[PDB]
Amino acid sequence: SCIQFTRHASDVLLNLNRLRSRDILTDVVIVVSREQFRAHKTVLMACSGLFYSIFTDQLKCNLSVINLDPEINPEGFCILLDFMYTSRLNLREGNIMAVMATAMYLQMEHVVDTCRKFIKASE
Amino acid sequence: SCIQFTRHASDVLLNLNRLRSRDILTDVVIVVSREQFRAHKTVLMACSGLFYSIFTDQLKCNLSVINLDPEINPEGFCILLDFMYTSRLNLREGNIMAVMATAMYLQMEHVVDTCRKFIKASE
Amino acid sequence: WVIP
Amino acid sequence: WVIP
Ligand SMILES: CSc1ncc(Cl)c(Nc2ccc3c(c2)CC(=O)N3)n1
Ligand SMILES: CSc1ncc(Cl)c(Nc2ccc3c(c2)CC(=O)N3)n1
Ligand SMILES: [Cl-]
Ligand SMILES: [Cl-]
Ligand SMILES: [Cl-]
Ligand SMILES: [Cl-]
Repeated sequence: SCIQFTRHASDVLLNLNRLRSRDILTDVVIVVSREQFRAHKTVLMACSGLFYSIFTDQLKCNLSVINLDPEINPEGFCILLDFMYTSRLNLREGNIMAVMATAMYLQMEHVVDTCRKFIKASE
Repeated sequence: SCIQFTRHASDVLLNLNRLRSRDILTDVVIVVSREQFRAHKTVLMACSGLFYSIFTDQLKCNLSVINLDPEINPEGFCILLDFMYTSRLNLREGNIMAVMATAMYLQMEHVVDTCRKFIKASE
Repeated sequence: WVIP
Repeated sequence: WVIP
């Protein structure tokens, strides 16, 4: 018999992004080919199967720095990190291949699906 | 020119609640009249003006335990903590006064608004 | 607010 | 996915 506030989840995510932009309570640095991205472990886990696996590991959960595979493109990661905190994906002809590869590695199934669909439309 | 994934914010919040239910990466205990509630500081800040003020304070941001005012009802707090992580508010005739008072103290403006409206309808 |  |  609960009532539901429609905009609550969107408002929470908007506030989490405001905390990220001001570097408030960020507890991890993600290193991608020498580029560094600060974020909240909980948000990374909530969006990515890879980060979920990493931060539920009894040893890795305590790491303040995570280094991604050197094949990962920093721009592709930046676009996906922005998507995690906003629901908005900056998908362009010039970045779609790097974004899909990064989403496959991060295990972000819905992003992989839209990239596959957009690539299939261009062929 | 971004595309947007409609269910992303809801899916993030659902995963954050799964982390809370399994006590994964919770970093604070909220004490309410001897009852203890584990939560994520970032989610508390994202939902409440009071927690936002507390955890942006240079000294309080480092506290692992926060004690609420003794007038705060533990059931009212539990209902609001559930709302924070789910967007669902268990508002009932028997709890509406305790829920409104707790939401006013926590500075959760949208909850205060619906409680005022539901109380006004009953008079 | 809605009835979910 | 939608055009926001
Ligand atoms: C599976 S239970 C669960 N509980 C809590 C969290 Cl934080 C979590 N995250 C997560 C796991 C897998 C995947 C994603 C998030 C996005 C995606 O495409 N795959 N999962
Ligand atoms: C105001 S900028 C901002 N930036 C980040 C966060 Cl985490 C935050 N939270 C917050 C502040 C005030 C209120 C709420 C959340 C809910 C409510 O009713 N009032 N605010
Ligand atoms: Cl480390
Ligand atoms: Cl996704
Ligand atoms: Cl403490
Ligand atoms: Cl609210």
